[PDB]
Amino acid sequence: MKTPITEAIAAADTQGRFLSNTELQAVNGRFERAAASMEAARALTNNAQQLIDGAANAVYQKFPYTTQMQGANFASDSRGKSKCARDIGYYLRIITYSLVAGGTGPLDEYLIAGLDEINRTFDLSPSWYVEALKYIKANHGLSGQAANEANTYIDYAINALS
Amino acid sequence: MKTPITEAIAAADTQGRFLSNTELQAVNGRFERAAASMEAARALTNNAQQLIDGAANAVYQKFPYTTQMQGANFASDSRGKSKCARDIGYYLRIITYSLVAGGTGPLDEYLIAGLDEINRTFDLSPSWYVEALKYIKANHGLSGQAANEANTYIDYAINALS
Amino acid sequence: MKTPITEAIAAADTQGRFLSNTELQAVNGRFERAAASMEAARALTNNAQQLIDGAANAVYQKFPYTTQMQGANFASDSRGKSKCARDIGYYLRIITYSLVAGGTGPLDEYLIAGLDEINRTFDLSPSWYVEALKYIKANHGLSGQAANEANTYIDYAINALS
Amino acid sequence: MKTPITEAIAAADTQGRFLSNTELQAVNGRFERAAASMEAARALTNNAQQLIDGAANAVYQKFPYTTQMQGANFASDSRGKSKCARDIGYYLRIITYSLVAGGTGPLDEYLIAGLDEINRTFDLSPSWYVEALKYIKANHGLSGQAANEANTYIDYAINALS
Amino acid sequence: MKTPITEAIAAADTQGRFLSNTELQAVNGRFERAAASMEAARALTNNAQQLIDGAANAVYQKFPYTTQMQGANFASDSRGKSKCARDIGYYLRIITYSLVAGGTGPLDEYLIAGLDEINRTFDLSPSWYVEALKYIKANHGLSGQAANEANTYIDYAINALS
Amino acid sequence: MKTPITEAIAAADTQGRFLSNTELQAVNGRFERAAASMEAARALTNNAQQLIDGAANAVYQKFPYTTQMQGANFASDSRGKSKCARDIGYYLRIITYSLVAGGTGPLDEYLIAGLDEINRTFDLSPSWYVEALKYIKANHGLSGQAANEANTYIDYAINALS
Amino acid sequence: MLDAFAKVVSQADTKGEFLSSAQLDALSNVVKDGSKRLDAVNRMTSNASTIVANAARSLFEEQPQLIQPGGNAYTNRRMAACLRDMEIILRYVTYATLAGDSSVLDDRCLNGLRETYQALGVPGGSVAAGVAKMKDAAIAIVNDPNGITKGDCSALVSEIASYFDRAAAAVA
Amino acid sequence: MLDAFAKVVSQADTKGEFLSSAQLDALSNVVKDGSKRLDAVNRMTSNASTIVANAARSLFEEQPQLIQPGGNAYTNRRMAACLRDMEIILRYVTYATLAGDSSVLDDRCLNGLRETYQALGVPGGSVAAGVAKMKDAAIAIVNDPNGITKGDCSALVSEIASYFDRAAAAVA
Amino acid sequence: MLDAFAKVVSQADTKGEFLSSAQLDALSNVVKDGSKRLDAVNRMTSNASTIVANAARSLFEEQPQLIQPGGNAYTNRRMAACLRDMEIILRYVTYATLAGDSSVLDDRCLNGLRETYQALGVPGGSVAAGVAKMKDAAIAIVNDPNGITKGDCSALVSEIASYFDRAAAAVA
Amino acid sequence: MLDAFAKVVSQADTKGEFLSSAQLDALSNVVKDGSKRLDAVNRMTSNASTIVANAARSLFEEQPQLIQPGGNAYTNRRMAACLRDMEIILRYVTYATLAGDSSVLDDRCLNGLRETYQALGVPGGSVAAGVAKMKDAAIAIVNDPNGITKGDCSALVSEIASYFDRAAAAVA
Amino acid sequence: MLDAFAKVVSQADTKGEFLSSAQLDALSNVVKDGSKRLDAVNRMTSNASTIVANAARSLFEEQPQLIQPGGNAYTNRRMAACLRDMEIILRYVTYATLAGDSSVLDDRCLNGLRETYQALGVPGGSVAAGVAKMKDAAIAIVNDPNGITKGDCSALVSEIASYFDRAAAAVA
Amino acid sequence: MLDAFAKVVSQADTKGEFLSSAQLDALSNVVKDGSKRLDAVNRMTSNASTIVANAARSLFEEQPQLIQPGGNAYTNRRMAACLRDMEIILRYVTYATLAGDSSVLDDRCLNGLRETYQALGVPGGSVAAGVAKMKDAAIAIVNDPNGITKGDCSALVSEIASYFDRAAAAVA
Ligand SMILES: *[C@@H](C)[C@H]1/C(=C/c2[nH]c(/C=C3N=C(/C=C4\NC(=O)C(CC)=C4C)C(C)=C\3CCC(=O)O)c(CCC(=O)O)c2C)NC(=O)[C@@H]1C
Repeated sequence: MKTPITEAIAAADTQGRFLSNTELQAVNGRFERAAASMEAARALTNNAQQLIDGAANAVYQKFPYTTQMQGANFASDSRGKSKCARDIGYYLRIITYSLVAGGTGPLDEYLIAGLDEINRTFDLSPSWYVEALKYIKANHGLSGQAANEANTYIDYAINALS
Repeated sequence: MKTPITEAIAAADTQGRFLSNTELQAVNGRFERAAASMEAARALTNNAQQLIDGAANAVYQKFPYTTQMQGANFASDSRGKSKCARDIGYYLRIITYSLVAGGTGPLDEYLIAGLDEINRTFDLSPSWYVEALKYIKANHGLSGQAANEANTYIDYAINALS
Repeated sequence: MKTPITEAIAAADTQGRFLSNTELQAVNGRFERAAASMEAARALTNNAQQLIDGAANAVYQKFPYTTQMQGANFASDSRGKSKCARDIGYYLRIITYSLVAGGTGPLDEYLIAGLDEINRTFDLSPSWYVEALKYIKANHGLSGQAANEANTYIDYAINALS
Repeated sequence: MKTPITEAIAAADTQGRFLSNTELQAVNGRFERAAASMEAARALTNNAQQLIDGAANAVYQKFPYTTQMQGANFASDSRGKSKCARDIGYYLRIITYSLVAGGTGPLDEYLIAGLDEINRTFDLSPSWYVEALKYIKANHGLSGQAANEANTYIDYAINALS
Repeated sequence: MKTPITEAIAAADTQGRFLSNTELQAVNGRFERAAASMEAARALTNNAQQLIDGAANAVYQKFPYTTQMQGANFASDSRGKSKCARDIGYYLRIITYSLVAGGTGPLDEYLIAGLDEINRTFDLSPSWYVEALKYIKANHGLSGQAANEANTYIDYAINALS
Repeated sequence: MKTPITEAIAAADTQGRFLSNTELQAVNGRFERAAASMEAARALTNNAQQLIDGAANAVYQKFPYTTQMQGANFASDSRGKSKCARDIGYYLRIITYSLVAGGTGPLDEYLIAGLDEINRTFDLSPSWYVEALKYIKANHGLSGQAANEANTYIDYAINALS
Repeated sequence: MLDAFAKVVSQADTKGEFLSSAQLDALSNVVKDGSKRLDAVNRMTSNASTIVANAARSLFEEQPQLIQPGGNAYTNRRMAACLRDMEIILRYVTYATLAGDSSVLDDRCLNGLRETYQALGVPGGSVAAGVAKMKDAAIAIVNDPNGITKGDCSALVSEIASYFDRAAAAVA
Repeated sequence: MLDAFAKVVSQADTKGEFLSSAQLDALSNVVKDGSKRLDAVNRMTSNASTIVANAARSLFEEQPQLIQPGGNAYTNRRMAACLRDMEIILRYVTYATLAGDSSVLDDRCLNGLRETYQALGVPGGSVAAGVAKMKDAAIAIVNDPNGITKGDCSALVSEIASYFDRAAAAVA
Repeated sequence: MLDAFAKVVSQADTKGEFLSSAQLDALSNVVKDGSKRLDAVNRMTSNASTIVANAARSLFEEQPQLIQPGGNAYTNRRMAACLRDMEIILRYVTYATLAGDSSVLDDRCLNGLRETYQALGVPGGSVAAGVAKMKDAAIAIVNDPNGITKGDCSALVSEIASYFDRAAAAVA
Repeated sequence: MLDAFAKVVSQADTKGEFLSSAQLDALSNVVKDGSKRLDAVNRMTSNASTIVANAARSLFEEQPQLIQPGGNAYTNRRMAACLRDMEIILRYVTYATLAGDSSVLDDRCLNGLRETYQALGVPGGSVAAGVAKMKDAAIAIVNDPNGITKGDCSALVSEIASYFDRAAAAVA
Repeated sequence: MLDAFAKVVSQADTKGEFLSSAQLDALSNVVKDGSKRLDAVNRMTSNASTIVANAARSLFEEQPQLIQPGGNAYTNRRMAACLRDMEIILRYVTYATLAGDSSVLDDRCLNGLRETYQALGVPGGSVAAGVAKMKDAAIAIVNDPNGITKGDCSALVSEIASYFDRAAAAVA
Repeated sequence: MLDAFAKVVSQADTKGEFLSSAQLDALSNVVKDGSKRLDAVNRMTSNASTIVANAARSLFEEQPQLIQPGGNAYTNRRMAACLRDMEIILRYVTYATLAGDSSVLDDRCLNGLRETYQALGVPGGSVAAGVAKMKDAAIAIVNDPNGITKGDCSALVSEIASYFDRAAAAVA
């Protein structure tokens, strides 16, 4: 899993060498940033249900056909609404994982790898999830560098869908 | 040249990726460490001639044959003494480069690559340069993290000679 | 470009051999089938404008939000409707090329390669183009093996979008 | 084994794709040619002993030394005559296999691979087998496309010996 | 060109190392064999025309169909007899080159590479050349180790034809 | 193990071919040289202990600091003197192996591979062993090509240390 | 790889025999029914995306443990691998249908697949359930009389079903 | 490649000299301004998809000959290549921004690109127009006073603009 | 590579146009003469060994300096390479004949062959003479009325001759 | 590989759960003690040559059969391989110390090492003895109170000791 | 690989011993008989084609089931492989004869060959019968008193026979 | 590559001629002087380290700008490359001496080296000066009358000198 620590070790290991002071500085940078990352993770976790429900309603109001049209890929029935809220919770949960790990590893491994294939196969529009992520960005209530950390990983997911 | 910044870019470029916060945290780690690194670099530079002259004397006293035996690899004449003091100055100067760059890049590129070949070809004993480096470590007069920085790169050079 | 003839030649060339009856039989099969393929290509060409405009309006009727929602990816203005009719004409024209060439080469090279990347970047829904292709399949007016030829390449494009 | 059908599947499989109409036309071409190929196969099979005996006689008359010189590679005794008639029967039988399979596969796998090695090792002259094949071509009694099919595979064997 | 000297150099060069006594011994072995090799080379050269004429006549005597049968590959006319005597002279000349060079290099490069292809393409029987070589072995008049040298390269060519 | 015989076999085996006269001459060169090589091996073996004792004393006399300086890498106590005489005996014994095998194989495999790593890791100076080898060259008492054989392999080890 | 014709040829070569009149008759009937075989392959291929997607969806509805967190098909990378496997098996079934012989399916797809799934922890029994769903959908598509010249495809349908069943048995 | 620190070190080594007190002061100032540099890289990276897509869309609106049939960016494969080139140039510009030195952009992206485009027939002048559009969008994003501590980034912005201008000049 | 059909399609795509009735009629004529085209390929292929060997023999008879010691085709290795080149050129000419387009011959055989021959010292003019001999033999074989349904292959023969001439011109 | 943070994430994802307040508090303590962890890695790395050499020397003193002729570490090539193994194990122990997790050590160094040693004839029990000597030396270096801010590193030291013990148990 | 000299050296090195005067005398006798050894290798090599062909012919005469249709050496591809195996085994026997040691034959030819044949279905007992025929022919050629200085080669002939017997035992 | 014998053979084959009695005599003289040639190669090889080291030391003493900071041989990596080039050229000179022909030196060392040095910025004139120093040392070693049977090696020394001069001219 990609974290600043595993990335430093992989760099040294590729080269058959001990960790050098370059890699140790990188890990200390991760330790100093962790206070902001963990503040964001706690706030997103504590408000997770409201963020998920609000994000889903944002998508339904931006794309009202998703609650109107018949289809296994749509949220016009309880099955589809449950699928959608589930997916949005996956995004939020794995974003908090990335904040805790200090890198994109969790998003890369658990969600982004295979993302395009899944959206094509099940006819899910990436624009739906971009809108959900924009809602979370606008409503997490963070400021300072904790907001910077949350927005960086939200924007990372948006770019993967764009 | 291997620095924390070029190492961050190389990691992203190998994967065809934009930089992520995994790498930006690494670079901020280098920024936070720079104050200690630059304090060490300034002290070693300001006292360079005295460190070089003292280190050379320390080697001559530990290995008296190096000022007596008349081969080209020894310092029995002014030519060999000038070569030796030059070499020790190279070590000290490139150590300050590594402190300023924030990584082993300068030592790796300018000195350590080919080092074993050169010491074998010209019949130079690695133990001579280890003794010079131990003198520098014992006499740079630093404390705190500035000494940590200086000693880390001195020890890096000693390990390359061992 | 992949045709039954170029595939036959490529098969022999990869093995550094002359063509055998194994490949000449395949090319004769292509010659036999050309009557059905060309009947389809002529009918689609002769009715192209009617099919293109009908297919575009079939998309607008299935997905009315594409004519309501504002944004560069939608057909709520004259610019967007012209883009959409243009795209559908591209599909139909390149399908006729595939019929004439007797293979998927034209669709593979001119349209399908890069298709997923383009739909993601420009926020275009594959379901829109599937619906246009379904309309063309339902309205080309062909029968027999000419209809089989037309539908095989239409379905090939639908699967590439799915 | 190389047939028009296995070639079609191999082409799709090497590209990791479903069969397309490009390959199905190839297989239909094989189906349409089968009538002529099977007609030739039956005619050669039902006249096989007469063709084999006549071909062997044709070789012995063209190359009289083969029935006189007493080495193991020649047919001066019943042992060598039996080997020779056996070999000619191998050619004819495997030619009928190629007609039935619709491709050179049986000739390539059962006879031609290793052929040069064997003729060199056992000191057998390719010209002997060319003459036997020329006899079969001159005496199969076929017409039309059945003759074309038989002659194509006989000529394929002649080229492998030349 | 493969000689004991060029293989010694190639062995060192493949390994990026200076020549050792491992290779110098090989070259001295070539020097000590040269007395026998050159004795053979001078005798074959001094008797070349009589050996070539006798070998050609020996081939025709063993295989008299070669002076009887019509065809560009046979010696039934002045043109074919000149081709045959020319070929046999090539064998003898290049055998003397191999004796002089101390290795199979000249035979390998000038004659054996592509030999099988040529005999097949032009319908030349390897057995003809084997008989020419057997005549030369039986009539070069050499004794002792000079005969051993000549017969070793003659047998080398016979094996290349078998 | 590299000998003139295994090199000859390796050359043939790399090309998948029988041994040729090119290689048999090389092996005879090894057989002829063995008279000198084995004479050298017997003389070094018969005088092995006097040569080892004398070489060790010659190293100490040239580099008397090795009997004086404290450290595990020096011969300033009984343990270090025993290690040094052991090492010198290894060099002499493996030199006799190379003479017996007619090649550098034993020196390459038993001593030279990893030599630089060991001298660096254990802080052993190559110049010490060069002086031991120069003593052996000056004192083996051989003449003629037997002396040439001994001195060639002694010089081979000296070059490996230089 | 063998097709129906190469299989009979290979058997006859092992006995050193010309093909018999009955063996030739049987291969001529393969040619006679060849148009129906081409339709069957075209129809499965032309519907491959929906065959895979509908079978996968139904499998996950019946077996939600496959897609809950910790499940074998949870995360998009593992779901993508699962959908790929369904498409791969369908692809090689269509290859075997064109060939009239299972050798390509056995040799390039099924041989070693059970061992591969066991090393990975893929539930082979659940894969077999998905394969059976693709079978039922593909057969319904092949054997639909609309939009095709009417005739009997029952022997071809049984052959195709046997290839699906062979794939399911290779992983269950 | 070189960053801002390796750049000074390499020049000093060629002269065989320790860094001067003034050179250390200048490098210390690079460190002090480092947080703003990280913001600029993060902001450009976090908006990469829209920077590329909006610039590409505007380029094609202004130059419809690029996308009409026969145009260099016609067909989805060539359009995908064109979009990829835009993203590549932006990517290497953000690398240069992190390094504070253009070497990674020159050595790994721009060197030989004009000759590559000439062999292909890619209109380099049109690429340069697209690069200029990405520049304007990226600078506006970096300069946005919302959601960041207010301060002076004008030197950084001029440096970033110079990297974009360097890329456009390499292909025009 | 292109065949006759792909060539017309490629030209139409560059213009963004459907094929015209005249273009479709022309391609229908390629189909209508397809059986003759298959005969031409089968006949050249079935006589490939004699076409090459007879042409090489005649070339060396006219140009003995090619095979005398020191000649370009002297030694069996160089003679084998020379015979191989004749076979290669004939092979790609038969490919172009099947395709009804010279692109495969131009792209995979003739492009850069002159420069290859100049670097090696192969006499390209002598290669061209051998190619012309293969042309004359192949045309006589293709256009032999024995053992074939009688008809007019003159247009096909002219096309085949143009491919041989194109090969000879690429090396002369 | 996993570090201490990735390990907790991986377990939470398998359960489909957000991290609890307690799990976040625990990881914040890993960060709080991070400077000590960096000191431990730096101190072991900065003394790696002497840690390896002193342990190897002591091992050969206790087990002279390893270096006598016919011994597993006799000849300079096998001695160099033995020294390399000691360095490799120490290197991966320092990796695990930085990560706060043994996974990189287990996955890349220890897994399969016993069977490798058995195939080669390397005495793994003797390797384990060397590893234990490196452990004792490394711990004394990490615990050295000179030249460092005074504090408690006992939990860190126990963690490092467990990595050494894990390596020795994997080869014995 | 080892030759006769390297084998003694390797055994001595394992014991840390100089070669004894008796070991040196034994190797001097290998040198003394070296000319006879070279003749034996030259004679087998110079007759390699007939040794292989005559042994194969005799084997197939005695075991016609090997070449009848369905037999392991039926078809020219399998016959070529069989003849190749005979040549390979003879080749490595001549290598061992030059070396005075079986290591090259064991390491590069015989080790794993039984298992290779068993996986393929090659009848190893029949290969062993072919090897024994090559042995008898090769020994008769080596022992031929014509055209050579008369002397005793019995020890060398026994050694050569032992290598052939080793190969036959490795595949039976 | 060619040795002295292969060069004469190659020239004769180009003319299709047997070697003349004078050419055989000349090659017999190469054999006659072979012992001296072996001594020359052994002597240069046995002193290779000092030949390279002494020539490099003298070159740097005469041209200090090569090793001062900024110089082409400054830093240990470039110095190692420079020493390697000296050893490479000496190695190929000894090869040419063994072969009695410069072809291996020209083909594998000298051809294209001048262009290599110009692209890198290596001062070829300084390399030539180092090569001439190796020449003088190697010649003195070859002509040293101590420890060798006394005789005339003047023609061999002139040949060796010509190879060194050839290398120096190739880089200057
Ligand atoms: C010009 C680009 C705009 C701007 C820049 C600006 N930023 C800051 C202050 C901070 N920026 C950061 C960002 C990071 N630190 C890291 O380690 C990482 C990677 C994970 C990032 C992205 C931080 C931590 C600070 C300090 C805390 C804070 O929020 O202030 C400043 C302040 C001056 C300074 O150098 O600290 C400025 C000026 N401000 C503008 O107005 C421009 C639009």
